[PDB]
Amino acid sequence: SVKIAPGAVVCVESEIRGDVTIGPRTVIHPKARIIAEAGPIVIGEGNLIEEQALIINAYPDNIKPMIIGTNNVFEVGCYSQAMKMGDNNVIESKAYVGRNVILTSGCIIGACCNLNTFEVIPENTVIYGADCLRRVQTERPQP
Amino acid sequence: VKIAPGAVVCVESEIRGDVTIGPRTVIHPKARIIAEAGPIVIGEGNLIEEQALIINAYPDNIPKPMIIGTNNVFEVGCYSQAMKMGDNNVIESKAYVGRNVILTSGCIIGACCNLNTFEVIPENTVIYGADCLRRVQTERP
Repeated sequence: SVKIAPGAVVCVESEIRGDVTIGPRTVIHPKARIIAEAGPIVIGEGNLIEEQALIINAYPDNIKPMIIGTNNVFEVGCYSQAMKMGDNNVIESKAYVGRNVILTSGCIIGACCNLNTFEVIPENTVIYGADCLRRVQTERPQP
Repeated sequence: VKIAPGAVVCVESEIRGDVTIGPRTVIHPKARIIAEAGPIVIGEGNLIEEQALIINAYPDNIPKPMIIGTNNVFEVGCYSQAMKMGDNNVIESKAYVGRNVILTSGCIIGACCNLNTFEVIPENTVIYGADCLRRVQTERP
């Protein structure tokens, strides 16, 4: 069953299936898909999931919960299987974040980037290029 | 203050003056939207987070409207005077964006940055760096 915090804004035209928990201040646009397939999904306070974004707790390519922190922006048509994500991240339009990727905090995944890697992204990283071959440090604080 | 059907304006928010709010836009508690020197027009699907400040102010010099597009994000505590913004821009927590800064689409202003220049930021630009002087384009317009 789907559990939304009072004061979260989830549009009727979004697709939300499985054991999903939505923190307060979170907003989910129409046509966003959130699917707790292989395990629960937990979304924290103050995230934005935009149109056609796809978030899925999927079975891997081999034989539990997906945890998302606070203040992350999932831009239109992006696709995430990352099982853990911290705070203050932005995933840009049509970027893909793979199941073996762990996002920390303050990161930016560039538009159209296909990040299907096995790694923990250091804090404050920007990864961009369709290829995902470029990385810089934001050097910004967090608060 | 004109609010479109399907927009969500939280009760503890502050909206003053000639402000138009498009459908699906969400305005959180303690956000401030002030149309002081001119109107503010805000499009669809924007998100204005707690304690964000958006103001159409008189310039620091001696009524033109502020125009904001679709799916832009004003994170907690940020402060914007930009008079024109397109689509899919993210202004990160506690950043400042100036009156003569024009954002196109797909931009990200790094947390706590102070961006008070005279220019049109190219699409898909990330403002970052220790002094917020570094820029990169994640993708071409």
